[PDB]
Formats: sequence, C-alpha cells, structure tokens
Amino acid sequence: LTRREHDILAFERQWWKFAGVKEEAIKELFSMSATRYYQVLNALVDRPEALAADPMLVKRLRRL
Amino acid sequence: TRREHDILAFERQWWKFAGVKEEAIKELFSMSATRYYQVLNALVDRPEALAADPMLVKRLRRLRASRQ
DNA sequence: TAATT
DNA sequence: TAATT
DNA sequence: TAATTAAT
DNA sequence: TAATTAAT
Repeated sequence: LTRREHDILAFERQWWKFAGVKEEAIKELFSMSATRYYQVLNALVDRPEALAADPMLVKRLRRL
Repeated sequence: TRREHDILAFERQWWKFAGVKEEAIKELFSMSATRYYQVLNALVDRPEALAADPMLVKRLRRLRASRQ
C-alpha cells in the first residue's frame, strides 16, 4: 500500500522531530549536553526514592 | 536535588508523549504496538527505507547496534 | 562531547 | 577548588 | 504471594 | 488473532 506507506513515513518523521524537541529542551532546561542527561538517569533509577517519587516511570525505565 | 525533581516531571511528560505515541499507533493503523515493533525491524532494513531518508535509517541501525 | 582533572 | 580541557 | 512482557 | 508455562 503506497497511499498508506506515504502516511507511515510521515508518522515516524514527526515523532523524530519530537525527540529533537526533547534534546533542545534538555539543553535549555539543564545547561547540559543531551546524553550526559541519560548517563546519570539510569543510575538514579536504582535508588529507593526514585521508585517512591514516581513508580511507573522508574518501573518502565528499569525494565530495559 | 531540585534538578532531580523537575527531571522526574520532564520524563513523566515525555512518558505521556510515548503514551500518546502508543495511542496514535493503535488508532492510525489499527495495530497493537507489539506487532508494530515486530514489523518495524523488518522494514527499516530495506533498500527503499534507506533511500527515502538518509539520516533516519542510519540513526536507527547505529543506535540499536550500540545499545544491544 | 564527559566524567575526570 | 574552577574555569578550562 | 502476584506481575509482565515475551517466548514458543 | 489467542494461549501458556516460564522467565525475570
């Protein structure tokens, strides 16, 4: 289906631009490079206050 | 520790975006996300997929070849 | 770039 | 330590 | 003593 | 398109 494959290419194309918004947001919200954010992120997941402050978040993230 | 605070809300709101992405998947192609990801790996590695966009497929192969 | 200096 | 690397 | 993607 | 021990 080409009339539906054309839709599929756009759908993932936009959701790519959103992670870019996250990258821009992280840079302008924390004055940090976008990946050092993720370096300490998985470390703080394995801390009891992280699983107490927001359970579903750390649950999904630790699941990786 | 207030940086830790707003980071939690940040990933929380972008977790909701992932949730919005899941619902967008379920109501645009009538497809569960699991089979959606079961075919995504079978389509990105195609000659036509690489041809349409040079950066998209390259990022997809590079990042998963580094995470795994 | 990214903890490490 | 503290911008600078 | 339950849960959950994921496997087969 | 569901099932099921079994894994983590």
